[PDB]
Amino acid sequence: MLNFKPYRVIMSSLTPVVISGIAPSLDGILYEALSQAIPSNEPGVVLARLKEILLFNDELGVFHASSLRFGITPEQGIGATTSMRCDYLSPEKLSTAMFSPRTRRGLFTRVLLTGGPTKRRMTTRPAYSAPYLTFDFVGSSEAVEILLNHAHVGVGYDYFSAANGEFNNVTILPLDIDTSISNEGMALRPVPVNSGLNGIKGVSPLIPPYFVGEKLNIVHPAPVRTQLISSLLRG
Amino acid sequence: MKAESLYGYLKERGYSRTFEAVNRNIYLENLRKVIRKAKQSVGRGIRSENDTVRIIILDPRFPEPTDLSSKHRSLEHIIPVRFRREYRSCEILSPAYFEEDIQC
Amino acid sequence: MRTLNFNGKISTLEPLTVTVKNAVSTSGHRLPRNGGFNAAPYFPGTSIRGTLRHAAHKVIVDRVGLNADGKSPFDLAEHFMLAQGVDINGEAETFAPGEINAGAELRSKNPLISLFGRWGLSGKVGIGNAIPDGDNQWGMFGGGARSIMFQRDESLMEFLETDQVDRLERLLEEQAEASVDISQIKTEQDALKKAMKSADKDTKAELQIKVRELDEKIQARKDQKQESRESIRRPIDPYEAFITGAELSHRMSIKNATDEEAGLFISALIRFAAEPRFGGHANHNCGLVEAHWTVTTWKPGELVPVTLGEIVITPNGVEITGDELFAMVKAFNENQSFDFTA
Amino acid sequence: MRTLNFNGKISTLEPLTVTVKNAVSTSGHRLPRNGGFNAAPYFPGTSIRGTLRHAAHKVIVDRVGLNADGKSPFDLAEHFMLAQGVDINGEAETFAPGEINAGAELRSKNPLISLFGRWGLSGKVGIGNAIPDGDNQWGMFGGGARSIMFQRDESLMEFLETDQVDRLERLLEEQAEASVDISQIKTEQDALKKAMKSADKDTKAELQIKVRELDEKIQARKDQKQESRESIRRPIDPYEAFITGAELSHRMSIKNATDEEAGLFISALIRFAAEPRFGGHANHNCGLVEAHWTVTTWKPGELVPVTLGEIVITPNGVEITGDELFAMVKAFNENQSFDFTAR
DNA sequence: GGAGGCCAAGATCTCAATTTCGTACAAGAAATC
DNA sequence: CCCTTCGGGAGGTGCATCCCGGTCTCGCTTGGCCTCC
Repeated sequence: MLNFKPYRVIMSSLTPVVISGIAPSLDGILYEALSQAIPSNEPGVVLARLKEILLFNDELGVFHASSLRFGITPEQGIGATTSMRCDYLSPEKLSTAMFSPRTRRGLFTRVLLTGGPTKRRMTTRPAYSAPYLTFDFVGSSEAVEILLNHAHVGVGYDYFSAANGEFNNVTILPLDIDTSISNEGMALRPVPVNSGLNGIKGVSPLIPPYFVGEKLNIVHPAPVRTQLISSLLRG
Repeated sequence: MKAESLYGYLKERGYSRTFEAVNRNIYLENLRKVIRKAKQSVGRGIRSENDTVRIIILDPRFPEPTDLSSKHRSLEHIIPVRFRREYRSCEILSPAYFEEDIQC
Repeated sequence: MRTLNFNGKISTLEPLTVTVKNAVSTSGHRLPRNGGFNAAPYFPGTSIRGTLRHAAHKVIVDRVGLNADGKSPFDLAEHFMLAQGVDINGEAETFAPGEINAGAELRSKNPLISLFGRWGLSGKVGIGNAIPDGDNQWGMFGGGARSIMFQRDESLMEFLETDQVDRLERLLEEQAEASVDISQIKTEQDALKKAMKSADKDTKAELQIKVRELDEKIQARKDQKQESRESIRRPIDPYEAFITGAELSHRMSIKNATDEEAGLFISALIRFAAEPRFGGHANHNCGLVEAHWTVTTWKPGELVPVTLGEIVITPNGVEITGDELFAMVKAFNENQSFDFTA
Repeated sequence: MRTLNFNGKISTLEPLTVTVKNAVSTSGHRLPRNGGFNAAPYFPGTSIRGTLRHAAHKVIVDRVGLNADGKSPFDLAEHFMLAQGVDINGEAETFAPGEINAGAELRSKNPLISLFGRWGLSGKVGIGNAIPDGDNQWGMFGGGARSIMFQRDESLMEFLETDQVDRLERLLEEQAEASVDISQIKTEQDALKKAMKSADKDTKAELQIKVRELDEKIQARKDQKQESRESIRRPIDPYEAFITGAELSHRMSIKNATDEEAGLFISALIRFAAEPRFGGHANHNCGLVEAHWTVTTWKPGELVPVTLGEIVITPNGVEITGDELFAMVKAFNENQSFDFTAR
């Protein structure tokens, strides 16, 4: 419970952003940041404390936190890059000092890295590498700024593990019109189907975390949205 | 020589950082001194709550509002937080060509 | 249970390079850049995360020690569970999907699997990327040429017996003639890549396979060398690294943390400081880093960072600062009920 | 099995230089740069590592002994294996990934390969770049100009018969005419090199092909010089080098160094001290260096490393302090279980 | 005689080439060790 | 206590190299075969 203003947050993307089908919502980033800030993972309490720094639409059941929208400058644009996570079974990893290989005549059975459950998993994921990441939200600038600057949260998939979509130089600029939920009838974040907002149909929980809770039908924006950084800083 | 001599300090005190690293550290320290000095300069502007100042920064290197990746972006901190909105909406004497690029 | 954010700088002692398939292309070895060539490279957080997971695994191995037989108690299944979190023998607790705070028993008993997760158990350590602070903090390091030893030092020919000096002469002859042949084939290949640009798609169904058969001819010619399969006089391609003494901003975090998990992480950092190497090209001593991490935590309830200490890893030593970090390390050293096996 | 970090300084006795194909361009000869044109030049770790690898190869050759004539028992393939890690036979045992203790036997029986590695076998030795200390400390050395011997001193001309004197006359006239023609062609080529900047990719292409055929015209003009293909009198392009007395901070590591492997490395440093030459332009005595290293080991899990000793290489000798380095050298020297010969 | 491990075989293919450069000053007070 | 001097003339040319030689891989299962339990 605190006075909440429409803010647009623009940050410099330092690593490619991996989008999990639905565009990463700023409310999910803030939920992770709060889960880190209050050392408790329970969705209920973290949500309860997220409402104190984000406006929550009760009649619509969503947080006023627009989805990810890439800010592209005339010099750098939205690009297609691959976030590549590859097993590195080093010789030091592959050594008797760390484990006891099954032996046959004093020879150690080599790990079959080619295939099988012990393979060198070369997982490639689509990632988007734009110069800037932008979100819009109706909230307290102070708390969200502190969280995004100091909480270990990125934009996209598994920022903890893959370090995807890391950002720095978080800049918050106040907006004149609330562009978090709706904009000329185009949904700017996951919103329920019945809201009358048009976009792309999908299945996902409305409130974060977006990997627990019944996946009800929702309308969400285009996963990859691009705007000129000048158009975004115009306000 | 501050960079060189400070490098001598770190070298003889055992710290291993190359001379170019000390050059960078000295550069960043000086740039933060420049930020403080320019903040003082802008503070000259307004002293009374009724003061109205038209600040004209004629340096080309002062970051443009649209250039969030500009090299001297920290200089944007010179403007007080409260007056950052007029910083974003500021008349540019000699701006740099923008366009209507269809790939927006 | 505290979220520990290690916000800090990595100063590079020897150039820091990493090979990523997407970043590296035929044009040369380039760092991950997140954009065009003019973009700013970043050292992946994946490489640092894997290196620190390996360090933590080694810390766990040392703490466990060896059996009476002098063999690590870990088998291949446990080793791959601790090292890369892949269950090979399909014997792992498949936690239900919708409880976030699941596996508390495994987290308590196994702090390595707690910090760095397994498949199906979210890890607690988010290791962010080492972002360079500057604009010209990368460079094409390495590079050179694998020089024929006997064409540089003539004295080394006094060791070769004549039946091997003629072998060397044959090797140089074969290298030279195979290399002009491969050069001609490459000249045809690039001429064909020029011709691709005037594609009308009547020829293209043939041109790409023609290119492929030229590559096959190249491989055949390399196979034809009787004395040496690969040319020795190779100009080594440079690899893109972060300059020596590059100040890279690094953000690492542990999520809600029992004293034991944070202690294990700090011990992993203390063991990584023995060989502070990130990335490959270790032949050129690449990866040697020294980093100062300011360990901040969040005040209970309040949104403010309190500084609990600093982890200054340097060639001269590891300076753990802050009584609370020492308390975490001591907690990890004690609490010997950890059961890393399965 | 200790991780020895040699941290030290390479003082320069004569200019330290290296020509790396990537760094040098048509603008001239430039030292390998620490990430940018306006960067501190660094001596590549590659050159130091190769010099030390050849020093260690010579150490192993002398240790294995020389036959009556002076030939080592190693064949050519073994020498290439030891010095450059290239197997010409292809019999070198490729370690399929996933092989536990990959090359532990080869490492035990081949200390040199264990140190400097191979294809698919990690080299325990990492030889880092030598970065300079302090601004400047690099400059354009060499330079000057090859000069016609007989136009500098006429006393060398009394040693030539009349036919040879007329041969020199023809050589000089040919050089002058070729210089004039090539200079005209190069002025046209330079007009094209200015025209580059309007690099419309198609005009860039045609202009580049025009520069190519102008180069072929130059080569053909020089091919029609009966007496001398190359101009005898010509300015020597300077090479960038680290000045004499330059201090270059250097870091080397031996990861998991057995006493035998570290003893071999120290013996390689000892033998390198005999000819402590790094880089090229050795005709100008470039590369001579005196280097002092502090060897520090770091038992993993301990907050501080312990200094085993110090290796100082100077023109007056190699000073080794610390009993540990002596014990390692003696352990390497007194082990007879190194089958350096290929399997 | 069954159970591990090493090694060869299996269909064609999908794509894109940067071209170095920071920063250029003033003075507050003084019983200084 | 005096009183610090004017000026003169600043190059001419050469020649700017030749050449190497640019790698293996590998992210999968599967059975055939070869040795051990």
